[PDB]
Amino acid sequence: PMDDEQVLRHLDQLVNDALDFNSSELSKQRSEALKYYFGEPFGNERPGKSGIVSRDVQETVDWIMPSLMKVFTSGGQVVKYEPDTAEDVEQAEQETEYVNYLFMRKNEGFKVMFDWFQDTLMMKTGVVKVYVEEVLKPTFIRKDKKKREIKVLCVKPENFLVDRLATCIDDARFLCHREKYTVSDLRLLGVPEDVIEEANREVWASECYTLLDVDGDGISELRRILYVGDYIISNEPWDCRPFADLNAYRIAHKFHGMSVYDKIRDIQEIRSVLMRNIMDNIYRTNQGRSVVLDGQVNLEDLLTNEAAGIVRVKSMNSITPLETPQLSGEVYGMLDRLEADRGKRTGITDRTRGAAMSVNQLMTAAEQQIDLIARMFAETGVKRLFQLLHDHAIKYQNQEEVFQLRGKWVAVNPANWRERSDLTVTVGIGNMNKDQQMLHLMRIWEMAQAVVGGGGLGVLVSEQNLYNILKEVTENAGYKDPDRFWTNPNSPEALQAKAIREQKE
Amino acid sequence: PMDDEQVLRHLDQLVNDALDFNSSELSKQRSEALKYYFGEPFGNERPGKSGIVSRDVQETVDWIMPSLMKVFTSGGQVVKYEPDTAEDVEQAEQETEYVNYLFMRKNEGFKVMFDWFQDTLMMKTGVVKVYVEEVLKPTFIRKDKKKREIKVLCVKPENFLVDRLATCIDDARFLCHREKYTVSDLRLLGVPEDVIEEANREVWASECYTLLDVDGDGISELRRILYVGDYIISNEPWDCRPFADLNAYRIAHKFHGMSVYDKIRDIQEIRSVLMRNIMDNIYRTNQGRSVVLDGQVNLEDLLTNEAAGIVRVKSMNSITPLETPQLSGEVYGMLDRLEADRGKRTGITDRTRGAAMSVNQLMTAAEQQIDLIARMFAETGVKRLFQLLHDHAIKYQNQEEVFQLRGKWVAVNPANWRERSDLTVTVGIGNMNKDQQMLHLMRIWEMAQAVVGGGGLGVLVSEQNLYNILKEVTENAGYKDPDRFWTNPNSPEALQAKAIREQKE
Amino acid sequence: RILYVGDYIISNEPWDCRPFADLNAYRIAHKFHGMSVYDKIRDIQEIRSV
Repeated sequence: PMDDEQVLRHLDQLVNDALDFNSSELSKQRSEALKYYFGEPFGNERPGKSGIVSRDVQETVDWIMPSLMKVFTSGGQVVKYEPDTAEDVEQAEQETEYVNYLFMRKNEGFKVMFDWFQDTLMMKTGVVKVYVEEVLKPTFIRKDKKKREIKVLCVKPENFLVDRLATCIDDARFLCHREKYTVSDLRLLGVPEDVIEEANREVWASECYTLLDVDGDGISELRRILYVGDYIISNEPWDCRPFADLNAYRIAHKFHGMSVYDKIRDIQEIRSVLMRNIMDNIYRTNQGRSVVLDGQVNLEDLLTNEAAGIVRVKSMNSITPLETPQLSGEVYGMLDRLEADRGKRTGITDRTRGAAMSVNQLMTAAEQQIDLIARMFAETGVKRLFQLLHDHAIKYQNQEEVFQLRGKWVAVNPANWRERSDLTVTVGIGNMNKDQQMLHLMRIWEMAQAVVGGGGLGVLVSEQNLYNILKEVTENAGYKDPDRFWTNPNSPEALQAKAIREQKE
Repeated sequence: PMDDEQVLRHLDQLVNDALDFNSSELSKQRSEALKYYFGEPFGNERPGKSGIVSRDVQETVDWIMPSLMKVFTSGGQVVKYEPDTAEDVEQAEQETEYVNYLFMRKNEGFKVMFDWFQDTLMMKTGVVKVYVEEVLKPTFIRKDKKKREIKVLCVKPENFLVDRLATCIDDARFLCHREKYTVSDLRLLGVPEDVIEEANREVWASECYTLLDVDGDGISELRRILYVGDYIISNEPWDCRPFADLNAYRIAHKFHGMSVYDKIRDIQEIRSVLMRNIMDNIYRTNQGRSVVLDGQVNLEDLLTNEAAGIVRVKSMNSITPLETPQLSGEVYGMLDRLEADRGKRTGITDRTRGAAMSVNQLMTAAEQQIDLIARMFAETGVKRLFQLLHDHAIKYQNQEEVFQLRGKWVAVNPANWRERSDLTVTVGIGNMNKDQQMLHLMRIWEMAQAVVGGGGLGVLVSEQNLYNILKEVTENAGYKDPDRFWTNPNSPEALQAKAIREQKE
Repeated sequence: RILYVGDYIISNEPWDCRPFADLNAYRIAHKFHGMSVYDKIRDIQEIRSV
């Protein structure tokens, strides 16, 4: 109660605790992933011998990421709002296109999402922050003053001090995000002084989202605090925490989640160890295990590496040269076995893609788990879409949409639609375009001609509903509105293309 | 009888008994499950040697989850109510869609069921709790006051102290569920004080469903007790225990159930130990068992691993080096055999899926027992569906449905029908859409053309029942009502599309 | 923009937009200078040669 300063050192204690725990555990884990991912020696490679590390999770990322790009960077149909049937054309797809068109190609595009993937699959934690900014350059026609925008940036979750007792975004009582915010930002804020840490003061700042009882009252909302260096803070009640804290696998009841590397490492290190061991044994056989004595062969055969090739014992030629056993080629079948295991861990198709033409593309490449991970990423980003929708429905701007047409009012007073639907893009019904479109076209075309033989075109499903029937084809073909208009609903075109042109001629 | 404090001590004793027994046995079993799933070393791996642990249960879970998604996360046809033949359209499908649309798209999706799967198949027990809450933010148009919601949460059954002598939901005389419910919830209740256990008091609370004699009368119903810390409790005559307690295998007469881990223990352990033994023998062969003596070879050949390669005996080189036997590659064939068994343990098709096109999709993929487990999951969720329908038929809200059309009265006065039918989803009649729809279309198209040749349309099944005939196709296509409306029942549509348009022309 | 040649007459001028690209060839982790296509085929080349 009446907390204005105890919040400062309480937040400092929370920041220090998150520093300690998060740093130790998560930094050690993500740093292990970093060292064995890049393929540099792990430190157990002695000098004078080839410490070659065979990178195997690098191609694993090279495999997983493009499928993520296909499923996610594919049109604006990924997430829908699907509110009550009345208000759909009004704001549902309208606010959907607003938030996508503002997030895609207006909020850092998909690059932040790519780095988000990496953060949740490389260094075990994918989390970003969404915030606001102003606009400048007025007519001093060109009136650009105080326009508000809302955009997202990766937080570098190494600078995302937070308790491990959340397991979800709306569970952390203390969210500390660390940034530089140099003397330029100190001046823009207005603090004339600095901290211990020349414009290159490399000053360090932190932002804390946390709730307490600072008013001697009930449960308070989220509080945003700009605890920088125990200096002038920006304390403010907050409305929604802009973070997402991915874990990439929907692991059990814990905040920080394991990475994709954490399950392919076994394959990677086993591969590298076996290949290095086999070449080392090959080299051991190649050099020649010739036993040299003491007193005789004072040159140790010149280490069996020079261009002389003379043993030069002295007088005794007993010699007991042990023969180094060779290594069979069947251990190189373990290379293929490890490739298959690395597959069957994430990309179960050992090949690039392991009558009925394998409907749904071999049922999504044999119920591929990457589709599940895409499902979980999309459902997590549902919260991001809501967060952006809130930060814009509080106030963003009056800007016009590019939603296939002209006409869109201000999106600072939409209906949030209280939920985002993103089922039809993943392990759900998820009939991918290459499959949904083909199944639709084939079966619908064949029922269509069957009924036209049997029933007809106008009495049954007609050119206005055949409009939508062909439409599914059009939208799946990538061109949604303009290339295949075909609307013909009820118009001067429809009065001359469905009723007059047919009932009289 | 007339028990007010002896109930508290009796419940404390039952809490302690459940703690001891359930904690010890089931917690140890689920901890073993967690340890062997996570693939960390079992503890028998000595330092200096590769303790490789093969996570074999993980890809099995990855195999079973998508099938769970096909069976469950596919349409709302999973459970019907099966009332009298009259009150079907009235509430049966109506209340079915009400509970679904409240549970899907309004109750956290399937994530809680995902965790329920995991708990019952990996952590050895899947149980969840259904409860109620209120709604806020009125006009201060926007009138949101006292609206009641009912929703379910996973309990982490480690916090579900309960006797092992139930074997069913309606058999536990003592259901103790543990939670945190920190000081915020204490103040929300109104308790000014706390227990032994700073707003972070990390307090812990328990909830008890138990029946006893507290009124000096006949057999009383259940009672709910908010036994927290021997502090202010919340007792109430309770009516329905909102729990599910899945076991994932329908084990014999005992409460707690086995995990899938409990049956893949042998497969995973054998695979890991065999590959570890093979690789260890490989390393032993590589290093070389060279017999050295005392006094000579004081450098122990530099452990036969350095880059010098000079044995440096002294003067004697008798040497009796035994040769380590190699390991044949046929054990890698038994690795394929183990993969085949790991199939044949749960997913009896060792492959991804092991003339008449293999009718019913090779008879549900070689009569896969995963479909049986899905059946028993569905019958388990039958009770949960009834619990929800009760908690809403007592009081939920007046809100309408999204059941293909606008219009639904208050679901606080439905008819529960006392029964939830879910037969057609599994091994049962269960003609899956993938085969039901295809057999339907083939047989119907051929019989229908035969009838047209011989009998005709109006004589036999007509356009109004040809409507339903095409319907099975349409509902199998994912668009049930709207895309193929075709109802044409008796209307201006029937008057100009089935009655007058054909007889007079 | 500063034409610091040899600590001599510089062509100092405010600039509007920096004309550079600084690729890294692989979109490597959070660092300016990135690893090349060399760093992943050098191992294969070295093993082949040896």
